[PDB]
Amino acid sequence: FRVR
Amino acid sequence: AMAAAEQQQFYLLLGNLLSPDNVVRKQAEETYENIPGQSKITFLLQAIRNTTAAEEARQMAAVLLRRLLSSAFDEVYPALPSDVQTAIKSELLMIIQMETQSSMRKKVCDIAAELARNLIDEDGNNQWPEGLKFLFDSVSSQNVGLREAALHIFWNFPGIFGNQQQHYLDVIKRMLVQCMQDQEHPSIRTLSARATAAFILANEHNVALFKHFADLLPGFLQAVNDSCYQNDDSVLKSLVEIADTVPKYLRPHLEATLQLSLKLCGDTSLNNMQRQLALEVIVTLSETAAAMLRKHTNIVAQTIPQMLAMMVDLEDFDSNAVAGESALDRMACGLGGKLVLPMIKEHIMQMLQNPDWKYRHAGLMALSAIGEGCHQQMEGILNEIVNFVLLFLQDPHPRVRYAACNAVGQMATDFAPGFQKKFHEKVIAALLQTMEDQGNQRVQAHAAAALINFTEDCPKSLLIPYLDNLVKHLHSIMVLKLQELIQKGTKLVLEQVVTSIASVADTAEEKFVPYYDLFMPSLKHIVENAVQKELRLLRGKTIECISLIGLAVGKEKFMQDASDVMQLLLKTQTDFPQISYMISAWARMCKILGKEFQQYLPVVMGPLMKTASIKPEVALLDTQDMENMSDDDGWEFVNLGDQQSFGIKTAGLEEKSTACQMLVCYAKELKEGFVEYTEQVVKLMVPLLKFYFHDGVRVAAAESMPLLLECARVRGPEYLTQMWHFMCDALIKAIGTEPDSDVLSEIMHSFAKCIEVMGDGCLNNEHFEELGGILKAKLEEHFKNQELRQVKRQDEDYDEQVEESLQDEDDNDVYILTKVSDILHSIFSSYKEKVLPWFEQLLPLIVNLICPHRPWPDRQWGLCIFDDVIEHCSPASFKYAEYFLRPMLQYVCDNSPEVRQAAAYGLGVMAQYGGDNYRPFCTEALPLLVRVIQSADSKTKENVNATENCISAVGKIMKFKPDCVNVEEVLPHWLSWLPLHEDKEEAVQTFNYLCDLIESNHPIVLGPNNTNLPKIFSIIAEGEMHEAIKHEDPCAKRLANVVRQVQTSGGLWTECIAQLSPEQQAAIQELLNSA
Ligand SMILES: [Cl-]
Ligand code: NI
Ligand code: NI
Repeated sequence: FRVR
Repeated sequence: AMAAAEQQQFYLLLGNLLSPDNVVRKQAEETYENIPGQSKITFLLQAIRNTTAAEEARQMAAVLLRRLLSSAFDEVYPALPSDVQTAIKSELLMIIQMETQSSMRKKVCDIAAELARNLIDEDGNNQWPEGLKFLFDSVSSQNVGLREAALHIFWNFPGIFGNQQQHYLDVIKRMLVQCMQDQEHPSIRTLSARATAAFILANEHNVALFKHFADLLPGFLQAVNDSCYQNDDSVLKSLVEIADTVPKYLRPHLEATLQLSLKLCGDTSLNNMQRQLALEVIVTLSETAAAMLRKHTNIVAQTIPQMLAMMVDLEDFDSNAVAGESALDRMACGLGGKLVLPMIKEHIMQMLQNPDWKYRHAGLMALSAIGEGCHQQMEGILNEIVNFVLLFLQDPHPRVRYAACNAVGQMATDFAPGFQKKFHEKVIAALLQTMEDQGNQRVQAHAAAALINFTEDCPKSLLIPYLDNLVKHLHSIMVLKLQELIQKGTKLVLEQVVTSIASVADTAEEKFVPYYDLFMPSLKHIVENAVQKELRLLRGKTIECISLIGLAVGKEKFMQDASDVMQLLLKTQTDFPQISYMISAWARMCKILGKEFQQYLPVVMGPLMKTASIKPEVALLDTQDMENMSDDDGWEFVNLGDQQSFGIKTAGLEEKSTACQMLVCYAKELKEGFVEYTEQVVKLMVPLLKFYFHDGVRVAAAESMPLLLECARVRGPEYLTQMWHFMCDALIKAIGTEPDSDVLSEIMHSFAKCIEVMGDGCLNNEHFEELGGILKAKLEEHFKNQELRQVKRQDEDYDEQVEESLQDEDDNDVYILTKVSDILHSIFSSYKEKVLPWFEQLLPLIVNLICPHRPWPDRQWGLCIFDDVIEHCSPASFKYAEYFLRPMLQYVCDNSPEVRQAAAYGLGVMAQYGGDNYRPFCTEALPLLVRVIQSADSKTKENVNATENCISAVGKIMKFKPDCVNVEEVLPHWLSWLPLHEDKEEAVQTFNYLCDLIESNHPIVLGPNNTNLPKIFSIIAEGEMHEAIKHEDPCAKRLANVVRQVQTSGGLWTECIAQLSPEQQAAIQELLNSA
């Protein structure tokens, strides 16, 4: 957004 | 009770509803509207029931009750008493039973079918068995009127059964077969054919049912032909719906279906609408069932002369020529140019050489039409075509010159950028020559239109080499046409020239700077002289040009005229379609002027709210309504069930949306200056969440919400709370009701942002209760869809197109799941441990995402959710460890990099935030994490983020739980794994711990005789990967203090620096000067  | 006296008064109201004078007709419509829906239904049903009353009053009540059950069934029937509900049903069937009048009989069948539709539960079964029973008995019935009534109900709602296949399937088949064979009745055959198509359309994926009903297709086709040669396109429209939604049904008789379409289309005795709709069957098939049509290339080859013949019939959107070129375009696109170009190529060549102009005109339009779908196949003939086309600019017939202009501009779109690269010399010269040197003003205007296409899709690099001669000619044209605008009011060519200058300026950008003074004064003298209503499109195009010129030259060059232009722009409303141009001009003004635009907000905010408040025009009615309003061109319809269609005035929908997007821009870009208009736009945007006519309007309404809360925060928390209270309930109700996945993901993400803005206390108990159920339902729907896709992948209807659809649904479902996690993260961050009791209702569904047999995006996001419970809800989170603790430890070595990342993240925040209860688990986690870090290809593009999070978790165990690990043994290994740079948040975490290790009074991290210092410098020197942000990160200061302390040991400093590359030494300096 990327994110985890 | 006063029931008969109230019904008598209701009967007087029906009369007034049908009064000639609109005074009593409006006073009755106002009164009718205020009668509760629950009273309305009894009043209307009782009016229909009295057959001894005026026929006109009975017809009025039937139409009013049909609308009532459609527009708001839920507001009226569910709340009614059970005896009242039982009476509604039996009465409706009695009305149809005893009715003599066929006009009334049809309307009550519509009311019965709409009621039957809303009496089908979620499990899929009929809650009104008496309706289905009535249908079954009326099929057999000796009364023709009842056979017609059962057929009418079925045509309206063919899903009237929950045992459709189960037993009733051959009852339906026999029923439709008898009513289609029966040539001793006229309306029954037409109704039966339409009922067949409706039953097939209601069983979208039933391949076995299509095989079972393939027998009825030759008969349906006979009814298409029969109704057509009697001016009835009803059954032919049903055929177009078949080809569109369910073409597999046609396969057993496709040759017959195609032949019929070709015959009706090539039949001169039929009207334009019937011939177009027949062509539409073959065109639709090329888009929905191309692989099926590709087997019958013989029919596709015969469709080409038909479409070309339509284009030759010249002498507007609903004309055969326009319908023909549009069909040729869609068909070339649907079937591809490899099949189509060989068929059409020779037809075009012969038409271009034909002595009749109508053939030359059509050959050029057919050339424009096939460019979208045949351009890859046309690249070898492109040079030859362009030369042929350019000579048609000299054709004796002016209309053929206009079509050559059209072809040039269509080629500049379809063949860009290669078209511009190779043909700019011949094309720009021919277009400019036809604009300047030609005497017919209509060819000049068509040539300027093709020049706009050429420059709009010409890349800047390809445009710049000849910009000077282009601008030179356009200036001469603008100047001469401006003289004609002054003395004769002529604007035809000037309109296109102004847009051509704007397109050139928009492409040239800073290259248009030397040309600013050559157009800008002349452009301002065009808007002042365009005060007349006839010059409104010109004044709009000129405002677009001035703003697009200013946007290219920048705020420095445009500044001298920015106030003159802004003032002259607001003069248009005081000295008077053009709304769209003014709205977009202000967007340009703001983008150039930056925060200095703030001073113009009081004058533009007025008309910006006005256009964001435009109301659309609601349309309803039955069958013949969508074709009677095609003249408008700005009125669009959607074919809903019962052939009863919904229409909307497309006219202001794009302006309404654009304006909404401008308010979004102003709230984030002019934050400080927008605060005064916050309460008004909050009231505007909140009901806009349920604007189901424009997707972009709801998106803008959603995007505005967190932006509006940032403005409301400067006022104080009190204004902020009352602003949040305007949107909280509306945002939650939108999450549970939004039909579009893309718009729902926006609503969910904005709700998530607003909670983060508001913090703890932002949600009340009713809003938490509604939210829990809404998120629970989204999760339930996530799991039903996966089961459905699994069964649909083994279906008899499964194919390449179904496969594409299912993967798109899966992607959307995954995206919605990321947003559930987003909403949850902001609730867990705000509320911390207090919200765990509330979270328990979602716990079964969330833990289901982490089941080992679930797809990897399920395990990933289920772990992301449990990572937020650990990070923000500890030490309470350990009460729930029986749900996630062992799965996270097992999921760290998963095949998915995304899953490994989520699990490793959780193991790290368990060390940092969890508490002493996780200590034994912290001990186990370390070797599992080291195993993933050391695994080969761990730092490749696909695995580097998972690995970085494993290194970060190891570090959090070492730092926060030193008693659970042998830090002195892990430390040299962890030091070798640095630096991180992909995950910036985790690069900070490790840099903070590395600083703790170096600053420690026993800094074992340096090694004996500071042997690890060069490695520590290499790690830090990777401040060239932007991991350490000099500003907001305080660890940048700590990393610089560590490094600059080494400067005091000369030899050690010289040796640490000498081992770095020149680009690394310059990064150490950059860091040392900044922090
Ligand atoms: Cl034309
Ligand atoms: Ni609230
Ligand atoms: Ni190692």
